[PDB]
Amino acid sequence: MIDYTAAGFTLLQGAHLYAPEDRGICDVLVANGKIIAVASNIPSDIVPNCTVVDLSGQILCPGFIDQHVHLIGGGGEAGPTTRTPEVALSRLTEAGVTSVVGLLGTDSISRHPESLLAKTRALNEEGISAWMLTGAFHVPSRTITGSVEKDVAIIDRVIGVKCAISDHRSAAPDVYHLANMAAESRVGGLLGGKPGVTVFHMGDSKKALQPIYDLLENCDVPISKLLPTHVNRNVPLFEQALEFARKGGTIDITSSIDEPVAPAEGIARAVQAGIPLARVTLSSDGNGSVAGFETLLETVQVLVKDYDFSISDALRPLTSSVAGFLNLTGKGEILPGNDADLLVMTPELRIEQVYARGKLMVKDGKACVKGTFET
Amino acid sequence: MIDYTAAGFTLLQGAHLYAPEDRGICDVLVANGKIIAVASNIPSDIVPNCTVVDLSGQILCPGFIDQHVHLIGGGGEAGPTTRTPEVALSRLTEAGVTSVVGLLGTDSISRHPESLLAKTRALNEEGISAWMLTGAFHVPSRTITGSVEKDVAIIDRVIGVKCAISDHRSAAPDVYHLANMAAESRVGGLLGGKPGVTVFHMGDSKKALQPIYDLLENCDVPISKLLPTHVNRNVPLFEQALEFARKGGTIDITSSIDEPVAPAEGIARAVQAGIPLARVTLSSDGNGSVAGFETLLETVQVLVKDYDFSISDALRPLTSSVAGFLNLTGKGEILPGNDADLLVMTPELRIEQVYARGKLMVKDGKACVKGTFET
Amino acid sequence: MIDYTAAGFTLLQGAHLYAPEDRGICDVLVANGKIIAVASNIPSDIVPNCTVVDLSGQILCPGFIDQHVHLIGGGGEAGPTTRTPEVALSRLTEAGVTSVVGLLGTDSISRHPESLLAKTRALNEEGISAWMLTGAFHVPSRTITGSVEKDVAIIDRVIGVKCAISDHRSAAPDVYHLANMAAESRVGGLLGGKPGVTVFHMGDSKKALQPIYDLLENCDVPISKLLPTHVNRNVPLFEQALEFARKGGTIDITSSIDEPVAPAEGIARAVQAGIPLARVTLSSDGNGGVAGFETLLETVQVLVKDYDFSISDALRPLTSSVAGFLNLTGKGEILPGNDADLLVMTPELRIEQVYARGKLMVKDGKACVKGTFET
Amino acid sequence: MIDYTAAGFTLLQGAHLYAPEDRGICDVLVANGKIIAVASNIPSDIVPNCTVVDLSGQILCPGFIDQHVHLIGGGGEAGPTTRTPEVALSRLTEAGVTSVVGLLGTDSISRHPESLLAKTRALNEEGISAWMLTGAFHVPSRTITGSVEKDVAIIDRVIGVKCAISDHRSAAPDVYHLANMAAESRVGGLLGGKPGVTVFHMGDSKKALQPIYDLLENCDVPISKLLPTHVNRNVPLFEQALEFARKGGTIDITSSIDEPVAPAEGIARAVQAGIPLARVTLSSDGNGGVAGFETLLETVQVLVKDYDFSISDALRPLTSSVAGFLNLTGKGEILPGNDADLLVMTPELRIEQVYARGKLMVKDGKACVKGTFET
Ligand SMILES: [Zn+2]
Ligand SMILES: [Zn+2]
Ligand SMILES: [Zn+2]
Ligand SMILES: [Zn+2]
Ligand SMILES: [Zn+2]
Ligand SMILES: [Zn+2]
Ligand SMILES: [Zn+2]
Ligand SMILES: [Zn+2]
Repeated sequence: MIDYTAAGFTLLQGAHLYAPEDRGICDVLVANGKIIAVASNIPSDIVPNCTVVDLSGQILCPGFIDQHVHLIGGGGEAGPTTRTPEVALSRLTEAGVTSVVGLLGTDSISRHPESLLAKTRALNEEGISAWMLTGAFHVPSRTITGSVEKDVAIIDRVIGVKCAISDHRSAAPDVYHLANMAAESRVGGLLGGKPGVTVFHMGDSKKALQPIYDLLENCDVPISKLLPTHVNRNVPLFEQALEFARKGGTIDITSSIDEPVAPAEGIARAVQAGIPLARVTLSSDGNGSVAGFETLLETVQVLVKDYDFSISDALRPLTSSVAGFLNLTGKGEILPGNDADLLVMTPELRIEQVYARGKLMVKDGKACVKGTFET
Repeated sequence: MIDYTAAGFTLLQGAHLYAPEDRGICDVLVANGKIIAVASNIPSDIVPNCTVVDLSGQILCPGFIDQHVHLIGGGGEAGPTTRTPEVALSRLTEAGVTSVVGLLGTDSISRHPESLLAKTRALNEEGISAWMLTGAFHVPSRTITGSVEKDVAIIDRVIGVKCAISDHRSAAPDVYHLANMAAESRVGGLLGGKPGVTVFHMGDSKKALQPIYDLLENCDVPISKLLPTHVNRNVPLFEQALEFARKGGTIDITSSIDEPVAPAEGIARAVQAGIPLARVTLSSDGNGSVAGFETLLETVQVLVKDYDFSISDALRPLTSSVAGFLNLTGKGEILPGNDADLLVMTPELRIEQVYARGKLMVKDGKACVKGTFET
Repeated sequence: MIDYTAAGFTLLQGAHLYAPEDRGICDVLVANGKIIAVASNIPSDIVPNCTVVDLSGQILCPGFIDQHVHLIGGGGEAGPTTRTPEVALSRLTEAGVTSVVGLLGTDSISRHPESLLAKTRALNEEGISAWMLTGAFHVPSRTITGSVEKDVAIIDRVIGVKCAISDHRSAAPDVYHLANMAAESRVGGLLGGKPGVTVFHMGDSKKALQPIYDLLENCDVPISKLLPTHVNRNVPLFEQALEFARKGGTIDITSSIDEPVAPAEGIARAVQAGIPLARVTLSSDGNGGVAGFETLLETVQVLVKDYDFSISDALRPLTSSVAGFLNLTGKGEILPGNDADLLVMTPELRIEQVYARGKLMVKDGKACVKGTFET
Repeated sequence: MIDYTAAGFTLLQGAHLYAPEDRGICDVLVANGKIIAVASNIPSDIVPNCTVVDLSGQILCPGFIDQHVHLIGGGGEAGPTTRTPEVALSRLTEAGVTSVVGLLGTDSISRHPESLLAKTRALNEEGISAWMLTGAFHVPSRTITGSVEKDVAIIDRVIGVKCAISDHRSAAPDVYHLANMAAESRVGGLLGGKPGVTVFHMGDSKKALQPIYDLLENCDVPISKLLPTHVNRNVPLFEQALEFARKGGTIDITSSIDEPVAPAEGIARAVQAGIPLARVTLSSDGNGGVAGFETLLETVQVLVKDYDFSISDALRPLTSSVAGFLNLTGKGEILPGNDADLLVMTPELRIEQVYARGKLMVKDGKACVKGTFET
């Protein structure tokens, strides 16, 4: 007997596959954490030492990508007792999240990019995929290397920068500071091979998107690198958000904000407004002040259920659109060559199994792989 | 005999209590520096080892809170010989001051936040309550830790920042510098549990409050965190001040400025203008260039005497309004659970006794507790 | 009815009291989180609105002081997945800990004193008493203000500095670097009113205590300011620690180290060697596998049960000796005027209730007060 | 037809395999750049879309690991015209190198770690495996983040630090400076999951290894973290290196130094001296006249051909010993789960093909994959 177990051959058979594109009943073959074949009727003996998983009657789709999570904890706005705890592995996986982007909020005094970076690396080791944004609400940005441009270019896991505008907790940044920061992230992304995006936490100020428009007139960063998040937090903002997307921008809807514009509602409206799903993303703001991750899946459910979306479409904002926006190669789509990050769900869209890089992380809706110190 | 002296039981009996609210003839019971009961006819034997103080015929009210004092000394505008000496404990207590906020002025070359911080701590130890503002006239601010946001968040006694505008002694700050500073103080306050205010020394420039209005358009700091002081220094300024308060702001009147708008006059006008007393505070600018603290009590006297104010109202600007403005928990009001900071006065409003945190500091109008090196 | 509930009057009746000193059956009267009277037969009606607790049959002693806890998490020695999580309130209280000293270890790259400071403050707000050490294994120290002297002098919660020597995880400090750091801690503590100690993490190097001796020859910091910890980790080091104690130093034994010198054994041997318990402390290294706090109570039990120590003596290293070494005023002993940090145990030394600053935190061995984010 | 080409299945058939361990005629099955099976007679049809390679008559061994290459160029010692050019991909692969460690030398003024880091990353993207050392001859080290500890801990590709001693091109470091740097590297590696080594360029000073011995007496960094290189440069130094190895250290012989101790001779003598091959490595100093990489293969050949070493043994210093010293997971040995970095040679030890991460890089002794700018 020759041992071929090192390959981790796994054949996922019989599910209705949503790539996110609907592919009907189709098989998925994996090896070494990667999707090596996607086709109907793959032979169960095509490769030696194969784990065969019968998924007939179930749905198979890409794992979710949540680009807005306070991995190391957040909060602190009402004093020290309000600092939230770091996020546990199992909380992400049970919610269907296989790829995450960590960031900081208001507090960048007791919270540091170096800590965020360590946590990011820990999660990668524990089995999922993670990246981070440098900076925090504060502008000028507090970085690891002392320069936004340098953090993005040199720190492997950093893909862009975070900031806050139009919010009572911002640093009152002027146009020049915002432009220069955005431009540094853009340039750093080019040199490091990162999307080099600038993510804007939006608050309730009546100035709404104004600062972004101002920025665009004061620099040459492409519109496609600027991401306003929390856009559903207030009406005028949301509306302004729709115009910004119409101009070529991408907008991030927050799943944890249920009023005045609910997440599913926002997504539907955007589509009805003529914005392609490719320019609409959804994120949780998980572990902030603790917001959980269940609203992600719930949004999907609502879209299909109450908004006439097909399952395919409903998945885009959490899969292909994000991956596309952040240029996350090998993520968000079920194609040969991509990472084996997959969800197994019931036809009613309840999570049964989660695989990350080909490893079974959750079974029967329960994490079977946990963080190092998870209790 | 069981010894219960550790509790410092003290029963203040028979005075006419102004909480500041008029409560008629009512008793106050104290233990461990705190007000534990407020009611008419408390039994003199309700607790063992009780010091009973008969205050019949007298008035009992909250200790004053002076939020503008140059604790370590100030001056220096006419050269080195004009640097004033540090403030002595007894000078505060004899004037009815039990809580103070220290700050710097023009000079932040020979004067340092670190020194101010030490003095602040010394006074706390000597028996009263004290806090400070970081910064000074100079903008950008000279701080302890190098960041306004960090000083406010991390240094326990620091509650906000000071600055100078519209004055021939300012640092010619631009809007951006002012906004960013204000925003840092605001954010630092949230993280440290401090009011996170910005205090503006106002000078005689015709620009008057303009810079503040400008700031508000350039940032999202709430109006309620911005405090213009010395507003009675000139007419147009005072008038502008009234409008600012009408918009939701709080204004600080300086007791030591007698012309062209006297302190009592300013307070009366503000009320007549429709501004609630809650948004009017009074401070001394004591020990600056040496201004004393007697004008505090005098203002109160004048308000009642010549302006038709009730005693209750007359006290607000030195007690409940300040405490409220700076979120000084346990101060400015006589309620169970609050600190036993109290004044004992004659019906004509002359100070007889002062208790700070339950300790008798002044008796028969004379300090009976003095600073460590007081002579 | 007059309300006197603000006082929080609590009478703990008829327990056998170990102060730690055996006081026999004795009562304890608490107000405002302070012990106000200790005596036999305190009249259940001596003060109004008094909560009376029948402790008959129980034991009463002071709350434990654990001076070596990784409050924000530690670890990291085997990569990022090894970073432990922050400490939760209930874990401390259930272990009988009412006062803690937080510190950093090996990792001072992903762990920062500012974070530690915030966590310290949260714990105080949550109900217990907490302080911290600046620095970490690294020498020269990583500090908050840029200076060890300045940190100790001006940051309220900071009481000294931490370092590592004779360990393969050290920074290879030379004597000057160590001496300067200890001297700074010392001076900063006089200025700030702190003990100004230097705590040395000891590793397994054969050099053992040598660097300490070297240090003493190169400076004038008193031996009573120098704390070697983890002394029970190896025999030869342990034996040198006894001589160190013999000369006037205090030694800290780690409860989480079982071999080669168990904690109880450690303490027993010190006593056999003629060392006064006043110079021996016991700490957990909690949250540093992943260290818990049960070993503290365990040690006390073992000493009484297998070693013939009296309860009083057994208690010293966790109470009076610690308070004594760190000059923690109001802690470690049950006396009028001290803080109401108490343990109620069964005659078999099992914890039933815990009071921290006069508040019931644990009842029937289970936390009834939890950290803000505890689930 | 189902497409399984994404797996990149490759079966290397019938070569005589040296793992380095002699495994006789044995097959190797590769998928996704990983070795998934090693066994005699693997069925040519065991997996679909399999490329089968007849290696009958050939030799198969692991790709070389060269841990001492001046990836961005070196030189500069005789003025600016002496700055050598950067290394080109094909030069490494044709020499049998599939994993490299880049470092700086004398010049750290016109040469920077940021440049080195970029080049390292380009090489990984181009097809091979590359890491680097921070620092350079200069002590204190010139680093990327300002700290040696921080560089090793947080920059993914950094595995330790370089320095120079006993050489007229040194910075005249004293022992403290060296000890601190080694300790930082050590600690940073635990945190970052890196070997955390210190590599010492040795020159011709009569002091030879002394500074290393001094160091060990002044710190607790393990001897297994200290790498003296260029040990064959002089006799007396060489002889001391043997004793060093004898004590548990590993020594690095330079392939480009022919006299007075030739590389093969060097390795032979170590063996004669009783040193296990595990503690002897061979590196090129390539790109540092201007050093090439042919000396690596040359050495192996000479050892077999003129010295009676077995092929397996001859291979160790370039493969398993290096991987072993640097903890390079997945490298240096042919085992299932390891990376598919392989050399196919003629029985006369002439390189025919090279696979790096399962990709054919060299065919018929000539590169078929070149650097982006190779012409
Ligand atoms: Zn946000
Ligand atoms: Zn957020
Ligand atoms: Zn002023
Ligand atoms: Zn002033
Ligand atoms: Zn330790
Ligand atoms: Zn520790
Ligand atoms: Zn060299
Ligand atoms: Zn070299």
